[PDB]
Amino acid sequence: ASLIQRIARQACLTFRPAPGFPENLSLLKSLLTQVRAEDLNIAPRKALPQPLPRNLPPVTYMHIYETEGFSLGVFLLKSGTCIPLHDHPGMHGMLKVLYGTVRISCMDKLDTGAGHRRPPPEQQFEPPLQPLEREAVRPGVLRSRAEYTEASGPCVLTPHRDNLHQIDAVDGPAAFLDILAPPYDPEDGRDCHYYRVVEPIRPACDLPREVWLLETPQADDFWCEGEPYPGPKVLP
Ligand SMILES: [Cl-]
Ligand SMILES: [Fe+2]
Ligand SMILES: [Mg+2]
Repeated sequence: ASLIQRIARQACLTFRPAPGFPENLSLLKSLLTQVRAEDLNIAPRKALPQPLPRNLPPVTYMHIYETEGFSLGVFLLKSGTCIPLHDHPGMHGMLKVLYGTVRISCMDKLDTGAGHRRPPPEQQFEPPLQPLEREAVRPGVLRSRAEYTEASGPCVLTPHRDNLHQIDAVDGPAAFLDILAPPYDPEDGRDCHYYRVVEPIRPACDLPREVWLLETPQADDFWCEGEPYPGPKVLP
């Protein structure tokens, strides 16, 4: 069986904390470490002649397989693009770079269910906050920023750690195979929401670093469309 098919089988077994989950997650990570662009029939892509249409998607998605337990697919970023900061509520995540370089910034929202965690009213922000914006801004933590190439191992996130991240293409196009479990499902309250860091105007700090996060629609210059998957087909 192809590698992508064995990834799907192991993912199905891994995602259905149950007994044996940590060992299964380890086996899945080992399989993803092995994945190469050619295993998916994808050739690495270089920058397009940048007289590019404004209707051209900055990012595209190849669907491979999705169940109630997990989703498996490939995101392909054009030059100079990014998948902006977003969350994966109650989800595990695991991705492997296929070509190019991406910068992955990892953050977490602090739990604010108990209330009263708005910024100090006297604190001011770069592009000042609208009243509705300030009412919604909540604290978070910037945990890491790192560059990943096809030689790097998988980048992994859990429901409770590194659950927010941004993925920027560095010095050219890039692509990664992504596994999410459970998949996004608005019907179950698992929305793919976007966030923007707001910078306070009060005259640096090492990571981990306190940040202020605001839920927002994705940036105007970002959207993702599907394109055909050319690799080995995955079956049940
Ligand atoms: Cl490009
Ligand atoms: Fe993500
Ligand atoms: Mg190679």
